[PDB]
Formats: sequence, C-alpha cells, structure tokens
Amino acid sequence: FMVSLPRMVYPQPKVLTPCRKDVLVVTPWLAPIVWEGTFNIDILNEQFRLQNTTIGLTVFAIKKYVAFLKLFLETAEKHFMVGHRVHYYVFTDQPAAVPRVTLGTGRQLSVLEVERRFLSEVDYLVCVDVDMEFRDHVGVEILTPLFGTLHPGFYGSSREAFTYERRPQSQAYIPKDEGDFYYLGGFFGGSVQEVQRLTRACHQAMMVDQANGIEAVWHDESHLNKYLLRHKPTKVLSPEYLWDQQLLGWPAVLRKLRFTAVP
Ligand SMILES: O=c1ccn([C@@H]2O[C@H](COP(=O)(O)OP(=O)(O)O)[C@@H](O)[C@H]2O)c(=O)[nH]1
Ligand SMILES: [Cl-]
Ligand SMILES: [Hg+2]
Ligand SMILES: [Hg+2]
Ligand SMILES: [Hg+2]
Ligand SMILES: [Hg+2]
Ligand SMILES: [Hg+2]
Ligand SMILES: [Mn+2]
Repeated sequence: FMVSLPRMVYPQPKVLTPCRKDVLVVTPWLAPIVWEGTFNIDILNEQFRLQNTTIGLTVFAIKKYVAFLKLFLETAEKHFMVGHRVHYYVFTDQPAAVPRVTLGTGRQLSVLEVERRFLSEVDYLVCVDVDMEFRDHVGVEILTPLFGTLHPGFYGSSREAFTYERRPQSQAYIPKDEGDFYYLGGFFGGSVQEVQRLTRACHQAMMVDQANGIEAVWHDESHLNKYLLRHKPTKVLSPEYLWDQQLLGWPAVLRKLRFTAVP
C-alpha cells in the first residue's frame, strides 16, 4: 500500500517538449534510461521515503583493494542515497583494515569476512566496484526491480563492437546480431530478489563454463550481459553513473559525472 503524495510545487512537465533531444531516454521495452534532466528528484525522494526504503550497497575489498574503502565510503556519505536508509556491506579478507568512516544518521556498515540476511535487511541491493568515488548525486532515481549500467566505453558503439563473449561453447555467448547495450559488471542492482536471481544464474552459468574448460572473455561482466539480454532490466543507468574522466574526458552529453574510477 502506497500512501498519497503531499501537495508539491514544481514545473509542469511539457508533453510537446522532449526531455533530452541528444540521447535515448527509454529502451524498446519501455524501461527508462536515467540521464540528468529526465527526473525530478523531489518527486522520487517523496515516493521512496513514503515507503521507508532501505538500500544496501555492497562492495568487495580484497588484498590491496582495502585501500580504496576510505574514499569510497566518505564520498558515498556525501552523494549516495542521502536522506534514505543505507546499509553498507563490505566483504573483505582484512576486517581490521576497514577504515573508521563517520556515517550520517540512518546509515550503517557491516563488515563481512571472506543471502536471506539481505532479504530481511534491505529493499534494494546495489553492487559496485570499490576502486571508485562518488562525485555527484546517485539516488533513488536508480531504484527499480533490476537495473544495469551502460559501460562508458561502448555506449555509442554498434553491437558488433561490444566485447560480449563470442564463443558458442560459453554460456555467456551472444552472437553478433544480438544485444541491446553493453552493461558494466561494476554497477548493477535491483530488488534483493532480482539481484539474487541474477547472481544465482551467473554463478551456475560460470560453473558450467568451468566444467567445460572455458572462461568468458570478461568473466562476470560477460555473464551479466548475457543475463540482461535475456532478462531486460527495468531501468538502465546512463554512463553518468560510472565514468573514467582520465580515459574518456567529459563529453557534452554528460551533464554530471556521478561515480568515477580513481586514478
Ligand atoms: O577486492 C576487490 C577486487 C576487485 N574489485 C573490482 O573487480 C575488478 C576485477 O577484479 P579482478 O581481480 O578479476 O582483476 P583486477 O582487479 O586484478 O584488475 C577490479 O578491477 C575492481 O573493479 C573490487 O572492487 N574489489
Ligand atoms: Cl559488485
Ligand atoms: Hg525532461
Ligand atoms: Hg551484490
Ligand atoms: Hg557486490
Ligand atoms: Hg548470468
Ligand atoms: Hg553476473
Ligand atoms: Mn574497478
């Protein structure tokens, strides 16, 4: 049951005025593609807060990657789901090496040394790489049953150029005439149920490949792409959500650089 929104004053949407004229804002299966200018964050914040939404953010920090945790967490505190309940899950082989980061109210962090837990603790799961930093708003506009993020190096490429696994012997195989987009393995998510279904599917597919003596060209990312090809995401995040300014600069098409690789 969703309670009614309160009175709100904002610009009236204009039916005869495109949101963006430079980019695709909706997929062929009617899933929005999230770009700056397509959403009113005040309306979305209201909708998700009225549901007391809790977002889980998972990251793996093994070996030398634990060094990226401080900046990652500090910047997440300034830009990730601010105003909403957030539960960070840091999977690491060095529990004592996790930095003591100060968190805002309603936000918590759990250190797990290296699934029903997620089902009872959070509503949505967001899975990202740790060698990154938030530089701008990353909020509830991304929440949906299942979402993928456009790889910054292939958003303008033809499917032929996508680095999908091209060997038929692999479970991640995708032929040259198939494919919608090339999604990043480093930023995906959705409801706990959908995220677990995806990881369960990929885990099994990778086991089959291993038994068959084959490893997908881009590992988990290759399997992720096969999954999202066969199970269309309900939202697709633009490259604003995972960019590399050092290698790609700052194109006009990107009004904001929200989550980026650390040099
Ligand atoms: O502890 C880790 C290890 C890896 N990664 C992410 O997973 C990617 C691929 O890891 P892999 O070990 O397969 O290759 P490598 O990290 O040596 O380039 C890394 O680049 C990161 O983006 C991470 O976030 N935490
Ligand atoms: Cl991840
Ligand atoms: Hg718009
Ligand atoms: Hg995850
Ligand atoms: Hg993860
Ligand atoms: Hg998969
Ligand atoms: Hg996957
Ligand atoms: Mn990375």
